[PDB]
Order: sequence, then C-alpha cells, then structure tokens
Amino acid sequence: TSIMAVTFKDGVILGADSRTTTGAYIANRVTDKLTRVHDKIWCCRSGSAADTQAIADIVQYHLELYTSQYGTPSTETAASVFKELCYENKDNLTAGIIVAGYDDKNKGEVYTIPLGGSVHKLPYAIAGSGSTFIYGYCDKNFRENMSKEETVDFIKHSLSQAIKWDGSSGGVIRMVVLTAAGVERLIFYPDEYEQL
Amino acid sequence: TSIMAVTFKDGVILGADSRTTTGAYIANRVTDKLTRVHDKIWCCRSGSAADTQAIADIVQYHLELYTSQYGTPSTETAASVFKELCYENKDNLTAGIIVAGYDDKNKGEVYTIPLGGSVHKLPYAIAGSGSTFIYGYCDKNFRENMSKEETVDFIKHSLSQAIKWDGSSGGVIRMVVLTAAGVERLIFYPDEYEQL
Amino acid sequence: TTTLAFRFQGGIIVAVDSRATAGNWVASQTVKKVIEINPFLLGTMAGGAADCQFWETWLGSQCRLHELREKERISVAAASKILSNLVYQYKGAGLSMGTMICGYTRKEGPTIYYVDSDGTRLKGDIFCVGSGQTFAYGVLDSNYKWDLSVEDALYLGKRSILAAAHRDAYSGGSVNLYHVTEDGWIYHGNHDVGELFWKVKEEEGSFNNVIG
Amino acid sequence: QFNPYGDNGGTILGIAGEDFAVLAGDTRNITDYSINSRYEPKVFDCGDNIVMSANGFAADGDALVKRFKNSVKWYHFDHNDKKLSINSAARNIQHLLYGKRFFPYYVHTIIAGLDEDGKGAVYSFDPVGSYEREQCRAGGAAASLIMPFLDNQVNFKNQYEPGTNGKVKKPLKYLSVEEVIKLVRDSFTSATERHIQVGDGLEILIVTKDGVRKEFYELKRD
Amino acid sequence: GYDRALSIFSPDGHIFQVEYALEAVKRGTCAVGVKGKNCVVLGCERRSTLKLQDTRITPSKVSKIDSHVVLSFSGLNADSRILIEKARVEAQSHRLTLEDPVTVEYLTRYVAGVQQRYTQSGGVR
Amino acid sequence: MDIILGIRVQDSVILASSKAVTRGISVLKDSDDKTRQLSPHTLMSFAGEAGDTVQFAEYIQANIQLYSIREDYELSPQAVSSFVRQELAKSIRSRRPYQVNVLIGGYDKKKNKPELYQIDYLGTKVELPYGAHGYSGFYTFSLLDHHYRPDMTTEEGLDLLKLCVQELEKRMPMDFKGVIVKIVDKDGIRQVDDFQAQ
Amino acid sequence: MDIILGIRVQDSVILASSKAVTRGISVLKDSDDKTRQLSPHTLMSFAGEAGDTVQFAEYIQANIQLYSIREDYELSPQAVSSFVRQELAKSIRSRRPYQVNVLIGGYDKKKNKPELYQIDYLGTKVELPYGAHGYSGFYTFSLLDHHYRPDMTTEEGLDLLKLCVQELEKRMPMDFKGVIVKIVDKDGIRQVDDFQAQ
Amino acid sequence: TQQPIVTGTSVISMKYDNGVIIAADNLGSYGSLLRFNGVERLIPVGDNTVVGISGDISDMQHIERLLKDLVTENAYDNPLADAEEALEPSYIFEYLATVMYQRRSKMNPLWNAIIVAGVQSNGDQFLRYVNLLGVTYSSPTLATGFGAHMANPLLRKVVDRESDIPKTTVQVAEEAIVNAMRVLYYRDARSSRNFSLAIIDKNTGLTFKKNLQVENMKWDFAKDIKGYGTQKI
Amino acid sequence: TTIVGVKFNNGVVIAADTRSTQGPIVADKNCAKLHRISPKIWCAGAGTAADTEAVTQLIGSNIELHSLYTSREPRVVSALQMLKQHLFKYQGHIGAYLIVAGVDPTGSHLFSIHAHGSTDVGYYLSLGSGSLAAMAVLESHWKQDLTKEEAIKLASDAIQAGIWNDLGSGSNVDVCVMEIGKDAEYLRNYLTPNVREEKQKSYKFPRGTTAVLKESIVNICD
Amino acid sequence: SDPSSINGGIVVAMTGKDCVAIACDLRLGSQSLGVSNKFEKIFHYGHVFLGITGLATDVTTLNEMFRYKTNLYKLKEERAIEPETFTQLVSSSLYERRFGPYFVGPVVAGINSKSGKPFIAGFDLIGCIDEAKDFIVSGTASDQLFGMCESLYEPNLEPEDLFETISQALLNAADRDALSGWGAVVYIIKKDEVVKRYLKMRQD
Repeated sequence: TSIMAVTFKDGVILGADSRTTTGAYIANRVTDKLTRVHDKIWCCRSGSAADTQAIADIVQYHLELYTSQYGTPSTETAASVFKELCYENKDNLTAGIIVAGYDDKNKGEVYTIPLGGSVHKLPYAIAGSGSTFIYGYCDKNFRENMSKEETVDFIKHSLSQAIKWDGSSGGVIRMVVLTAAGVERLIFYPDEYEQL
Repeated sequence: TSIMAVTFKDGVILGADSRTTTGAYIANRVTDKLTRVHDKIWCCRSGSAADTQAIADIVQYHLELYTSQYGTPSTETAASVFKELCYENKDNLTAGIIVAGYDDKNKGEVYTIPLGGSVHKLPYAIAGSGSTFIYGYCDKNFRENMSKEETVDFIKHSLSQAIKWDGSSGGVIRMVVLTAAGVERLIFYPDEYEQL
Repeated sequence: TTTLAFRFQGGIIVAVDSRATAGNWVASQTVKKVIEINPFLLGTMAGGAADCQFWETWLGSQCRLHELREKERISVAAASKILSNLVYQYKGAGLSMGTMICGYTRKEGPTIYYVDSDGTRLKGDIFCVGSGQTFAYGVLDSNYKWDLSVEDALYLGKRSILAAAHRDAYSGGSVNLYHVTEDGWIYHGNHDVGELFWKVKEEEGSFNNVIG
Repeated sequence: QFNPYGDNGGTILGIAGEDFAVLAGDTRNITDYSINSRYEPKVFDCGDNIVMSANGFAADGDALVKRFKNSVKWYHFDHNDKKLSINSAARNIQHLLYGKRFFPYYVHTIIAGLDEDGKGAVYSFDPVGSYEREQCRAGGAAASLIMPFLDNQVNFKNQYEPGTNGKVKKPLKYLSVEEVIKLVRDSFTSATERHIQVGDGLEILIVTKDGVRKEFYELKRD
Repeated sequence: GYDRALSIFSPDGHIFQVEYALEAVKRGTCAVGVKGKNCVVLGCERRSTLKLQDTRITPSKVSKIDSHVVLSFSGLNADSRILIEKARVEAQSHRLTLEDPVTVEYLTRYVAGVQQRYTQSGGVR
Repeated sequence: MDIILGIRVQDSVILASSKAVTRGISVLKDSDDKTRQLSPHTLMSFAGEAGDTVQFAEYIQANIQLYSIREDYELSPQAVSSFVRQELAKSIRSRRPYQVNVLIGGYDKKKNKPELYQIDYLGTKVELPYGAHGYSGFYTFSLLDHHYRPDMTTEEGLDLLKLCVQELEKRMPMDFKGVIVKIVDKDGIRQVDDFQAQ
Repeated sequence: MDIILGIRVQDSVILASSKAVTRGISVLKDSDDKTRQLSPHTLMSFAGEAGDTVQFAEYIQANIQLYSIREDYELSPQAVSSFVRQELAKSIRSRRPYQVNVLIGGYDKKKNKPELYQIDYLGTKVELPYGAHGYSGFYTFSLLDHHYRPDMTTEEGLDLLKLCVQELEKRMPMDFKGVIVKIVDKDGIRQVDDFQAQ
Repeated sequence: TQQPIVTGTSVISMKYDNGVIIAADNLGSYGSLLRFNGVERLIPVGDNTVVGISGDISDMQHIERLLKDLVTENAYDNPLADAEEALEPSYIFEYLATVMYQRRSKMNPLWNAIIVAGVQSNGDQFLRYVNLLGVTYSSPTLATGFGAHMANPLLRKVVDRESDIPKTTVQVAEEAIVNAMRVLYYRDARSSRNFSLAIIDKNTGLTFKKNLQVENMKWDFAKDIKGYGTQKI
Repeated sequence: TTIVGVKFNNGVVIAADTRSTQGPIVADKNCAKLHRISPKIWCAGAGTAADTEAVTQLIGSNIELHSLYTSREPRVVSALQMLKQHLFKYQGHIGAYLIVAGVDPTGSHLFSIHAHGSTDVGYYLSLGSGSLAAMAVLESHWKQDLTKEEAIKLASDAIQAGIWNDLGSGSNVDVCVMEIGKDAEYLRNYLTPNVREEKQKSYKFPRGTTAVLKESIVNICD
Repeated sequence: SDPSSINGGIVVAMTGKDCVAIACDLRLGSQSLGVSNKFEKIFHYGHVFLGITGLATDVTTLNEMFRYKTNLYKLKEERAIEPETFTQLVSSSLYERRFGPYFVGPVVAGINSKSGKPFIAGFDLIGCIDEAKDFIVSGTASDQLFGMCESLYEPNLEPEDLFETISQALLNAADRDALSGWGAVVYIIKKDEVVKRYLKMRQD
C-alpha cells in the first residue's frame, strides 16, 4: 500500500494505490483506500484492513454525531478521534492512518497517526509499505503552496515510483481533492503513470 | 550504510557514507567503505563488516595472483570471484557487495552481488540499509552517459537523502572516480550535503 | 530444612533445624521453625519461609477465634484442617509448605497431622518433612520404639535432626526440641550443631567418618 | 517483553547494640553499568524511633517505605497516638510485604530501633514477609561479602579462647557505638573494594533513647 | 433490588414485625419438649380444621437436622422448612470442616442467628 | 498411581485400595484408607491428584449425607453414581478440574443386587463386573477376564482379589504397601481386617 | 534408581545390590546380580542407564583379566579403581558417555585391608567406610553415620546392612525386590545366599 | 505490556548556581528511520518547570495532556493559582512518578524516561528522574538513554558533587550542555542536529530556546582515513 | 574495562584502566591490560580476558618468528592481519576485542579489531564497557597534531572518564607511548587515584583463636 | 546443571612475611547430599602448591595431569618447577581446552626457591591468570571469601599470624555457603618448612 496527503495553495489532496494483497496474491486490484469520514475530511488507511475500516466507521459515526450537536468539526478534531481510538487500543490494533481535511478557516491540513497512536501535523505525509521508497523523492520535490495541477503531479509521480518498487502497491492511483470549491475524485490508470 | 556505483561517460564512480553502528551506537563515524581490490576495480561493502572485509581481502589476493599470471583482470572477472565466494558460502555469510571498475576496452562497469550470491550487471546500483529510501529518487534522476560533474552530483544528492532518512547512514560522503585518467578520491562533509 | 514429630508412650516429640536459605546462600542459622499455636498446639515449618510463617501465624489467630466462639480449645484435627482447607483454596498459585500440626486434647490424645501446600492432610505417628527429611527418617526409623522413655525419645528426635543437619547441605544451625503431654508442650532448648555435633560424636562414638 | 523489575544495586547494614542500633547504606544508585546518582539516600527515619531500608528494586523499596511511613501515621490516628514498637512495626511490614505475595516488592528490607526494654533491635525481611529479629544483618549487593565478616566480628563466630584448645568460645561481650561504627565503616570500604555496585558514600543512622542521629562518610567513586 | 426496611423501631421501642411474628407462633399448633435424665422427648399436637389427610406423606412436625438432633416448631409451616434446610446444610458443613457433628447449642445458635438476621435486613420479614 | 480395584460378585461388591501415600522420595504413610462411605450401602474409592482426591471424596460424602437427612431415604447406587458423574463432568470444564478417579461400589436394597461403577475424572462412567483405575487395570483386567465368574460368592471374590494383589505385588514397579479391602452388601459395609495374609 | 550399597568393616567390604530390573510398567526380573568380579579380590557393583551398565562392567572386567594374565599378578584395589575412574572421566567428555555409577569393593592382599571406592559416571572417585549410589544414599548415609563403627566384624557389617535394607524397604517408593549381598576379604569373594531373611 | 514505536532519544540536564538547564533534540525516530523532525520533547509547566521526555512519543503526548490538565485543575477554585498555590516542580514530579509506578504496576507502562527540571518557590533547584519502571533518583546531572553514558561523564567534570553547584555559572553550564549535545550527535545514531534547550533560573525565570543546532563539528580528519587496515589509497 | 588509542604528531599511545571483574565482583584491583605483541607494537583488550591474552601471545609468538625469518622489524599491519584472520576463522567465539597500536619502519599505526574479525583505523579509539565515557572525552578534546604530552593527557583523561563513570572500570591508569624514533615506553600505573583508605581497625587475631584438630609437617624434598 | 555447583568446595591463598598460606575445605557432595568429608583440594609438586575447586572429577584429573607434567619437567630440566613457571603451565593447559574446558578454579601458592619471594595466583576455567599480591579465592563461597579477605587481610603477616587470618577467612566464608565446609585444611609455607593443620569447624 502507498498512500499520501499533500496540502497546497487551495487546500489538500489525498492519493493512494488500489492494491490489497494477502501474501503475494492480489485480493483486490481496484481497492478504494480514500475513505470519507465527513464531507471534507477524508483519510488514507494502511495496516489491517479490518482494523482501519472499523476505526474509520467509528470515527465517521463520531463526526456525524458531533456535527448534529456542534456543527462541522475541525480536521484537528477528526485527527483527535482517530488518535484516541488508535492510542487507547494500540495493543490490539495495526493501523496507520493519514487524516486530511479542508476547513474554511484553516484551509487544508494533514495529520498522520502512525502505529503507536501518536499524532503528527505535517505539510504532507506518506505512509504504507511503498512509502519507504519515496522518502528521498518526496523530500526533494515537495514545495509548499503548490497549485492543484502541481500537487496532482507531485502525488502522481511519487506514487508511480512507490508502485514501481513495492510489490504490495499497484493498480490505479486514486486521488481526492479537497478545497472550498468542493470534493473532486481523480483516477489515473497504469498505462499513464507507468510511463512517467 | 548507504552505498552506490554509477557508470557514466568517462567510466564509473563509487560513493558511500562513513557510518558504522553496533546498535544505535556509532562505532566509527569516518569509516572508509570504498574498498580497492585492484588498481581500477573497487567495491562498496554492506552487511557484516567482518564478512565483507574477509571477502574483499581474499578477492584482492586472487586478483593480485591473477595479474601476475594473466595480466590485468576484467571487472567482470572480479565480480565473478566475489560471486564465487558469496554464493558458495551463502549459509555463513551476510554480505552485499557492489563491484565497480574501469576497463579500457569496456570502460566503466557495475555489478551488484546481493545477499544470495547472484550477480547483476547494471548501469548503476544502490545498496545498504539507506538505499531503500532513494529507489524513487535515483530512478527518476539517473541518466546514462552523464559527465563526471553530473555523476558526482547525482551521487551526492542521492546519498545525502539516504543519510537523511536512515539512522544507520551518516558522517561524510566518500567517492572514488575510476577513469582512463586514473583514480580520484573525493570527500564531502555534512555542512555541505546536508543543505542540498 | 529438617523437621520431625513422632508419637510414643510419653506423648509427642517435635524437633526442627533452624537454617534458612536462598539457594546455596545460608540466609540464617537462627530461624524458628516451630510455632506455638497455644499451650497445647505446635506447628512445624518447611518450604517457603514467608508462606509458612505468614499462614501458620494466621492459623493461630483462627484457632484463637474458635476458642472465643466455642468456649473450648480447638481440636488438632480441626486446626490442621483450617490450614489444609486454606492452602487448598490457593492450589496452583505457588504456595510452598510442608507442615505438621501437633497437639493434645482430652478428646484426641497425642495427635499429629501432616499438611502440605498440595492440599495433602494425613494423620500419623511419625513424619519427617523438608529437604533433609530422608536423613532424619534414616536415624529415627531405625531406633524408634513406641516404648521409648521421654528422655530417650527427646534424644532420638534431637539426634535425628543432627543427622540431617550433617548430611543435608540445606539443613543445619541448631536443634529446637519440644515435648507434648496432656499438660501442653514443654520447650527443651536450642542446641547449636556447632557444639552438639562434637559432643554427640565423642559421647556416642558415631559420625565415625569425620576426623576429629 | 516487559520486565516490571530492575536492580538498583546498593548495600545496607544493620547492627544492634545494648542500648542503640544502627542502619547503614551506601548512597550509590545504579542501573547495569552506569551510576544514576552518587548520593540518593536509602535509609530512612520513619518516626517513632524506627529506621528502615528496603534494598533491591528501588521503585519497590520507595513504595514500601512510603507505605510503612503512612502506616505509622495512621497507627497514631487510630490508637490515640500510641507509639509503634519495633516488634509491632516488624509484623506490620510482614503484612505489607505478604500483601504482594503474587507480585512482590523485590526488596530485602531491614529496620532498626530499640525494643520495649530499651535494647537495640534489628529486624530483616525476605521479599515476601519472612522476618526474624537479629543482632546484625547485611543486605543488598555486597550482603554475601559482608555477612560472613559480621558473623565473625559481631557474634564472634569461629573464634575461641586462645590456649583453651578450642574448647572455650570467645565470650559474647557487647559492642559500643564506637566499635560498631568502626565495623560498619570497614565493612563498606571493603565492600567498595570488591563490589562494583558499592561506593560514593556511606550514610549511617544511629538510634538511641534520644532519637535518630546521622553520620556520613565518603567512599571510593570508581 | 428490594431492600425496604420492614422490621424497624416504633416510638415505644418495639419492632412490630418481630412482635407480629410471635403472634403467628401463638397461632401455630402446640409443641412441647421435656428432658429426662437420659433422654429428651418432643410432643406436638395435630390440628383438626380439616381431617381426611394422608398421614403417610403429610410432612411431620418433628424434623431430624442430623442423626443426633431434632427440631420441632410452632408457627408458619412454610417458614420452618427454610430454617430446617439451612440447619441441615450447616450440620453437614460442620462435620466436613470440624470433623465432628454439631453440638445442640451450636446448631441452636446457628438457627437463632438466621432468625435474628431476618429481623434487621432489608426486604425481608 | 495408587491401586484402586473393584469386583462385583453374586451378592456383594468388593473394593481393594492400596495403603501407601508417597511423595517424591518418601513413603509418608502405609495405612491410608482411600475410601469414603457415602451412605450405609454405598462406598467410594479414589485415586489421583494429591489434594483433590480427598477434597472431592468428602465433598461428595457431604452431599449424599445431606440428601439422606433431607429425604430420610438412601439414594440407589445408580443414583449416587450419576450424581458423582455429573460433578466430575462439570469439573473437567472448570478453571481447575478435580483430578480424581473413583470406583463406586454399592448394594441396591431395592433390586437386591450389588453394583460397581467406574468413573474417571472426565466424568466417564461405566458399570462393570470388575474395574480398576491407573496402571493396575493393565494386569488385572485380563487376569479377571480369565478367572472371574458371575455367580461367585463373596469368599470366592476375595480369593480372586488376592490373585490380583499378588500379580500387582509381583510386576508393578512401586511398593503400594498392600491394600485395605471392604465388602458392600445387603448388610452394609465392613472391612476385612485380615488380608495382610488371607 | 537401583540400590547399590557398600560398607567396609574391619577385614572385609560388603556390597549389597537390588535384584529388580524394571522397564516402564513391568518388573522384568527379580534376581538380577548387578555385579562383576574384576579379579579374585576385587568386586564392582553398578547402576545407571539400561544398556550402558553391563557393557561398561564387562568391558572393565575384560581389561582387568587381561592385565592379570599379562602380568600374572593382581592389581591392587586402588590401582583398579584409578583405572575405572579414568575410563569414566574419558567417557564423560565423549560422544555418548557411559551413564553408570559404580562401587568397587576390594581386599588389598598386600596391605591386608579392605577398601571401598565410590565412583560416579563423571569419574568422581572417593574412598569411604560406606557408600551408596542413587536415592539410597539419602536414607543410608545418616543411618550409617549413626550405627557404623570402624572395628566391626563381617557379621556386624551384615547386621548393619540389614538395618539399611529394612529402612529402604520401608521408605523408598519402589519395590527393588531385595538385594544380593557379597563379601570381599582376604579369601576372595563369596555370596551370602541367605539374606532373604538373615 | 507494549513496545515503543515512535521514539525520542536522550534528554540531558544539570544544575548550576542559580538554576537548572535541560535539553533534548527534536527527532522522532521510527526504528532506524529518522521519521519526524519537528518534535519538541521539552514540556514547560508554568514558568518554573520544564519536563524533558524520552521514549515512546505517543505516550509522551499523553503525558503532555496530563500536564496541561494538572495546570487547569490546579487553577480551579484557587485564588492563589499564580502565587503561593501555583504548581511547584516537586508537585509535578511526584505526580508523574506516581503515575509511572502505578502503570508499571499494572504491567502497562508509559514507555518513557523523564527528567523534571525547575526551581522551587524558595529558590532551590529541582532535578529528579523517573522512568517506565517508576524508578526515581536525583543527581547534580541527569541524562537518559545514550546521554547517560556519554553526557553524564562530561557534565560531571563540571559538577562532580553538590559543592560544585554554587561554583558553576549559567555560561559554564550551558556550554557543557551544548558540547554534550554535539558529542551525542557524533556517536548516537538516533540523534538529530536540531534541538531545544531550556534554562530555569531563580532570577531570570524560564528561558526556552528553540531550533538550536550543533555547530563547530570536526570532520576534516576524515579525508586522511582510507581503507580498514592495509589499503593505502 | 576502558581502553583507548590516540595518535599524536610523532607516534601513538594506548591506555587502559586496571580493574578485572567476575560479574559484579572485582577480582583483580590492579591487573595489567596493556600487552606487548612485539617490542614496539602494544595491544589492549576487552571482552573474554583469557581470549585477548591468548590471541595476543599467539600472534606475538608468530610475529617474532616472522621477524627473525625476514630480518625486519615487525609491522603493525602484520599483527592486524594475523589477528583478524585468526579471529574471523573462529566466528567470534574467541571473544577478543582489541586496540592495537605501534610504530614500525613505515610509521605509527592505530587499529581496532573485533571478535568477529573486522578491523578499523582511526586517530582516536576506545573499547570496553567504558568505551562510551572515554569516547565522550575524546570527542571533546581531540585535535589533529597533538604533542606527545597532550596525547598522554587526553588518553589518560579518557580512561578516567571510564574509571569514574563505568562500573566495569576503575583503579589505575596504565599507559604506553610509542614514538616513531624511540623505544616504546610502558608506564605501568601512570595514575593511581584510587588508594584504599587506612582501615578503621586491625583484625589481626590473637594466636590460638582458631581451633586445630591435628597438625603435621609436610615433606617437600625428594 | 552448573558444573561448578555440583560438588561444592573452596580454596584460598594468602601471602605473608616470607611465607604463603593455602587452605581448602574438605566437602564433596552431590547437590544437597554431602558425600565425603575427606576430599582435599590442595596438591603439591615439589615446593609448588596447587588448590583446585569446581567439578571434582576435573579436580582429580587436573592433579594427575600436573603431577605428570611436572614429573617430566623435572627429568628434563633437572630441577623442580617454580611457582611462576607452573602458573604459566596451568594457564596454557587450561586454555588448550578453550571450547571444552575443565570446570575448575585453580590456585597456585609457593615460594620461589631462588628469590625466596612468595607467590600466589588464580585462574578462570580457561586460563586467565589473576596475579594478586595479597590473596586469591575460589569456589562456591568465593563471594564470601572475597568479603572476609578484603576485611581481615593486612600485609606482611608472620606465619603464625597469617595462619589465624587465613583460617578465619575460610571458616566464616564456608559457614555462609551450603556447599562448602565439612572440615578444612590449612598449609603454612616457608622456604624451609611446610606445616599442615586440620581445622575444627561446624559440621552442618
């Protein structure tokens, strides 16, 4: 699995490969790893699929009840609920989650909750087995305040490399753009990113 | 450890960090990982220091006796002797070796002998714990027939990234340029490559 | 540790060593392995120092409570069973104790009960408990007669613990003697093996191996 | 996996005189091959003229001492400020220790004071409550080096009356506070010489009918 | 759940539920016991509000608690069963832990304790 | 293990149980009676785990006596064995199971027939002419498969047991210190005090 | 383990060895002689691992007899025990060590004195007034520490052993089936055929 | 029982004549991956206390939340919250020590090594350590992890015993601390060049310096070193 | 153990503490850890003591024989090569960790060898349990082109860091200076900052104190 | 399991004024079972004394080995081996079995016949030489011995005095060890004569 979230001028973008394996077998080659916990608060999951799905479902439940009582939640608040679940249940969970959301006041934000359940706010984050291979690439090519087109390119190149070296990553590249304008879903097929 | 060899227009260049650790302790911060087995045939070592040194010393011995009887050995022949030692003794060895040499007929060549003892001829190769972090970077930035200046830059940037993410890598960056002109030793200090 | 208790014509003889260990480390040579539950009840200790001490002291409090409640001295059978049933509740938890509850009651006469942490409870005339038990049995069994004089019985018990203190690396220190009649127990002193051995050797002509 | 126990080193020593008692302990605290502190008190005045040290796993030693001190406090609250006699403290400690019989306070504890007759008294405990009153006792890392010495110099073991053909034992005359402080100091300089966890400093607490006094001596720091 | 204080003090210092409990006893058939020099005898009377019973099976008034002790009563029959069962159980338990059957005073002290307890526990008469 | 044997003849059930109680390297007692009377006509023998053994025997005894007093009646041998089986069957799936095997010998005064029930710690119950727990069975089942007869008298049964004990005293590695023999019949339970040389 | 005992009195060394040979659940033999004569005045008893035991005894016997023939002389008891100790000491560090303990009783015709040597499978040798291998020692050393005397006659020695065997037949868990007793003195080695009731 | 995931390395400290100094780098390691670089491991509580934490980061964040709550809670119905009844460094420590020992006692430790540095209301310096086992101790200098092995030897050369405290100035002390951080950067493979340092002085108050960097490093001699024994070029 | 090697303008120096330990007990309060490979090639070892000592004498023996055979002074790289190939052959079972230094016809040298057979070259090195305390000092004061005197000081200070802060080290400091043009100078107990204080008492026993059972003369002559 | 704790036993050597002393206990047991109270652990070859603690079979074997080597040495050298030389012989003989060691704790004591200088040394099971000037300890009660020696010892004791000191060190250390004791023997060595005394001690 290769997943990342990148903040930019107009907000933030989440991207991910679509491969889920059980051993060397590809159980799903078109998985959708971009998970919606609120209108403009999404997350990328890594680790146990059963665990991250159970986590996401609970978070979504909490944000829905939160909205009903106190209105739209901040991305920080969403990252906090994920954290609470991952930290408090660290012994029985294997979940690496990247939270990304667009706020009108705070614009785009990215929080990464790694294995232990700690939280880290960052300009951009990468995770998943395939991420080790792009630490160098991303560090050298990331810039703050990029444009939607530049961000989609940064993510598309970064992930194509992750898919290239990591057998656990592959399939198509999915992206979710979160801005004041709304929510946009993007998809990129192999025949395109394989030749970058 | 972060090590690599890159062939280019005028021959080939070997580079490496200088950190050797025993746990989280840095036993040597100025190690010289560029090992000479012949005038223009060097190698970068990874894995067990005891093992790779014993291997290198034996290879050097074989190439010296080879020269005495049949003249200068091809880089392919040197890679072959390493291979023989690593393959035949795979059960008792933990050695990852990159062989690089300059021949007048064959110009620069690079051979990588990973853990199993298999041999792979390549335009360039990276190895060591720190190498996982630069697969993406190197794949995107490598070009064949680069110039000495470009190659030294590619290696300097690649390794600075490896040193940046891998705690097992660090110190200075050493390089060895192998061309018809001879042998040149280069060194780059932290205060320089840390800000690239 | 080596402890013994045996019944005979003149009542009961109780003898114990006083060595405490922590493996091969001699922790102490002056520990009391006999507890005086009451004027007519004695308890011996072997196994875990803390377990024995703690639970047998607790046993005393339970026996005392019985006397306040029933306005009558507790029987040896019932006292030994309090301990036996307590220990059985803890079966599997790692308690370690080899114990003997010895006493007198008009109703039972001289009585001895062996009780251990496995939950085993046995009434009997002769028992030797502890790492040195077999050494004591060797001497005691081959000189025991129901018709021993209080004087001879007291000596056999003392000589048996001495045997054990000599051969068992984990037994030693001194010998603490007791005699039980229907008038209660009678303490018969603390005998340091440091001097008791040489005396017994000379006077008896035994321990013929050791050079003196 | 997680190991709830650790070893902080240290050595403690307690000797009882006719009308006084002492509890000593080096002030060095260690972890493996490093020194955590060269001065971290390990012997405490718990009130009612009782000194105590729980040596071994320091966190357990501190929790115990803290729990006992609080015990004394409540003893006063519940029994019209009655003084807690040393023998009563000992039994009390036994229950505190045995209370954790299945997850023990990994410490070797010793307490000192005067009994109800004004005589010097020393009590030492096993990690789970096994205790006995004694004339002297070494605890901690160098216990194996020091106890033998004490059996010889405090209780005159193996010593005889010269010329009596080893027939007359050396009489058990009793030690003065001055003679005891000498044995203590010599015990610790010896321990500091042969055991790597002993050193830095020695702190003695002397108890008499007039209360608790403290003396401190430097020890080799290597 | 139910723990209402049913047996409580009244201004004169009486506990009417215990007092009325005695009234239920006065209403019960008579029972008597006299001790000889070498025995004890227990006699009970038999009501006659309805006669056409099967004497074989109809529960008798004198009950054996153990092989050496008996118990008779006057009052609510249903209630007596509860006390007899508890007594029988305590008798066996006593033999089991003391390795000796109960004395008559001990067994009495036990039954009495059960009765007392039901006079100052919530939710029970 | 200890020796626990049982044989049902014409009008009685005989139970033989070893007298030794050994711990480690020492035979602590040689007069142990591994039996408990559950009711005037029902006897139970037992072998197994050090403390569990008696605790179980006495717990069962306590319950049967309670039933006897409450009902002023004596449960049949079959009834008592079913009660014992259920207790063991519950135990095997509990936190710390009773590790005890038992033989229940009883004389059913209603049917006027002796009965022998063999039950292991798992709650496995079976009714037999003769039974045994432990290694004993390995030499006694075939011995009895050969010498046993339905119509045997109590006296013949005792001679049959003697043949068993002799075989055990010959081939078994341990010194079980002889056995205590008890007879259960229409008149109750009595102990044959003379088996040390019958 | 098996019972191997030895006692050196005034003018002889007596060896007592259990007769049982048990495997698993069965006593296969009850007349086993756990001894080998190494020379007219030297006897060796042994206990230990199933097959190693005799193989070792016979191997030693073969060597001593060879020496006797070659030298037309009889090695002293001390000489033979040193030879045996060395063999065991070599064995303990070999591929598969001999797991055998032995007692060597011999009468030294040159010194005119009986000698008893106890040697375990590690090659640990010691000379003693009395010795034992296995669990036996746990009841016999203190017994003999009490009843033994230097100047005892052979007859007193036998009574002393009887006291030992009785203690073992009382407290030991296993039925070792009695012992075979042999006396080694100035006249050689003879077997006391009457110990089954001496 | 657990296992640390994201971790922070050494935390070193010492006391001088007027206060205490404590420092810790800004790295958050993930095994051998130098994963996070903007991690602050020095937590100021009020203005007389700084808590330095090493070990598991997720637990560190938990201890942070606890500390913020301590401040909030101490303010409740406390008219002297910023005066006589403000949080003392010793109160903050005893609290944390309590928690650390309770957690190890439930076989579920907060996987950390902690150093509490500050100045008491009476001006006294405060320096005490507590870790995942609930073990605690004080010394003129205190360091965790690698710093215990490499920083203490250097810091003790400045203050070897109590009587060296009054003879040591903030300049000397801060210099020792900064040098120790450089040494740790040389030999500790889990260290970072960036770090924070804080000073709690009984006169100047609490100074918290962020974004410091190890400077003046010697690497030149590296050029002369070649091979691992016999190699000459 | 704490051992260090430091190169200076015209040579090399090695130093080591003098504490020998078996577990937490100090067996030898003043052993010598500086061994000679040849007259001007000295070595210091940490790890299994018997191993460092044996490996040092074996190569030392062969180095002598090689020197006699080639009529040339022994070279440090030869000791290095022979040691490493030997250690490598034994896959780390010979627990020898060494710092070998010396001067020969080709100059001054400083190397470190590990039990598995790997070697390192440097200007300053440390090994042993005190390795980290010593290195903290070396990383704080080393500089290129040190004078013999500065080197002795730096190396000496390094062992001290280990003596004071490492429980596996203590007692004295041994030094050996190897200067390119002169003989090697071995400075045994160059520093002795840990002298045991005068004991508080004398335990000289009055003759006759010990009970004797039997006595006799022993024959030494043949 | 631990070869060094099966049989039990201790040895201690001390230097005095123109003299040396070496003592040992007499116990030989098998775990808890005491088996022999006559097992001496001191041996001598000419004027060189060797005490050996540890696994009894190895104690015996090593003594026979050194008697054998010192015998040949004398026949070839035509002189009795000296303490210093013997110490080296012990060391190399032990290390020669580096990966299959004898489980012992040897101790050498003696006076160099030419220099008259007293000598003592200890070794670990694989030959590492411990050369202290004051004392050397070995065995199951070695911790206790280190404690007694460090406390009781003082330089240049006269033979008669060194005897009291060595004996008290051995005796009190042995009494805190379950596997040591059961009798003891002390050797007082002087250039000209050697006295051997059996001590009276606790027998438990």
